[PDB]
Amino acid sequence: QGLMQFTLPVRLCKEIELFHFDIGPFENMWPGIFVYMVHRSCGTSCFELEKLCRFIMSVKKNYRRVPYHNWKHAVTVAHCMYAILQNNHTLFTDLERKGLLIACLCHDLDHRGFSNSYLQKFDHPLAALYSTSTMEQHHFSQTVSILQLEGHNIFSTLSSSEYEQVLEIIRKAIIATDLALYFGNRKQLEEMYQTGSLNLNNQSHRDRVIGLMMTACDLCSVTKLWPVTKLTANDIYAEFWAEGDEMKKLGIQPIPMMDRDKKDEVPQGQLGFYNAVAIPCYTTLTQILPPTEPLLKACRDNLSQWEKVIRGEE
Ligand SMILES: Cc1nc(Nc2ncc(-c3cccnc3)c3ccc(CO)nc23)cs1
Ligand SMILES: [Cl-]
Ligand SMILES: [Cl-]
Ligand SMILES: [Cl-]
Ligand SMILES: [K+]
Ligand SMILES: [Mg+2]
Ligand SMILES: [Zn+2]
Repeated sequence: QGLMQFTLPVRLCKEIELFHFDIGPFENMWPGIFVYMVHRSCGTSCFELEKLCRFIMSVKKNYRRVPYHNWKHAVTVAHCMYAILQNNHTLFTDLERKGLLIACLCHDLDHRGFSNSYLQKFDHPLAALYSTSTMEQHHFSQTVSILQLEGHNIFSTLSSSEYEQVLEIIRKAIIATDLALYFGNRKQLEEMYQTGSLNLNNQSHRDRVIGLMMTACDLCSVTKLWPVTKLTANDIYAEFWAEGDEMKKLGIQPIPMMDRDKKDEVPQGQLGFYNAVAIPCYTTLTQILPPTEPLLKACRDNLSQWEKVIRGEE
């Protein structure tokens, strides 16, 4: 009865396999795109189509109308994870394929457009509930809520212990998108790869590798073609500046990336970000998963485009 196979137009069918695919401006195509990626990376029998569709639409409803941390970010992040899985298909378990696409879709659920810092300084109730990874623990709690709605248990064919494992994959993957945790996790993986101690059969080493994959997916907008990366940078900065305004309303001077008066210093901020965060991220990931090379290559090309802006040629 699974004779209803999802298909895409010719251009999308070919380009969705490229790391630098952009999912386009047609919101009503994104659910079909996510199902197609699930059917091909996981299998057409991983999920009941009616529960997956109900789940997908409840998740979309619980993302907010914000410039960057929105439904389009959720699907873009999931597509990057699709491209890593299809190009390293021998390395992951059945449960990891199931959990990771869902983790990426759900990873910024109910994002208001504010950092963990603003929530601490504002004394938001979520900061009292979750002392560290504040928004990330909230995103995970929102995932569990949606899964627990009538007709939304997309994992209903799994045993109790398998359900419990995949929810633990999703919880750790979502927490790993807290960039404050990425610095420590990348350092550990760097030393582990360089001393030849890294071991993909060690569950605590899998946890770290999947963490880094989540960081790489979450930043994958710096790995698109220049026009996409430049336009998407306006979207995140719109959020940065709005948080900066809110820091000023609390009588607190915002850090520089969040001050809308420091607009002319965006090219230098981007330079700072690519060298301190992005390049190291895709470098370490290319070492562990060599087929993820095109992410690093496109990150280097965009770093070069920011250097051309700072010299006044772009
Ligand atoms: C010290 C500084 N840090 C930043 N932070 C960032 N700048 C830019 C991007 C970005 C987005 C889309 C397209 N191209 C670039 C970005 C994406 C994700 C995150 C994770 O929080 N941070 C980002 C700017 S100055
Ligand atoms: Cl809203
Ligand atoms: Cl709110
Ligand atoms: Cl159910
Ligand atoms: K983010
Ligand atoms: Mg986040
Ligand atoms: Zn994100």
